[PDB]
Amino acid sequence: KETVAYVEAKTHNAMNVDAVYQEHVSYIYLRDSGMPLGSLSFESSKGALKLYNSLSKSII
Amino acid sequence: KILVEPPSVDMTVKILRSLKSKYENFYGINITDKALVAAAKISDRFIKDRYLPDKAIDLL
Repeated sequence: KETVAYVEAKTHNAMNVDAVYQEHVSYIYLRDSGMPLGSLSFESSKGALKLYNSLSKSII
Repeated sequence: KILVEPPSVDMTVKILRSLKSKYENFYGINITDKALVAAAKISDRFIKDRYLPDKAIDLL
């Protein structure tokens, strides 16, 4: 469960894992679809809450 | 289908900056570092049919 809890803060980079979790597969879909440099999806569970303050800095 | 992305101009600055050793040893003439950034950013807003690494490298 510590390795399961490791996943959500380390969604696409886990670096010592002998298992295929769900978020490994969803990395590949983004890796195959037109997903640029580290977006919302790469900022999962850490950056997607930082959006409302981000757009406030651009648009007031 | 492995989608090849455009190389995002500020990285082409880092590409040409790594290529300072080769062109200056190709034909000798010293290249300023203002114009290397200016070789890429002026290529954006003006040339359309070519794209980022071709524009950044052919002009030099």
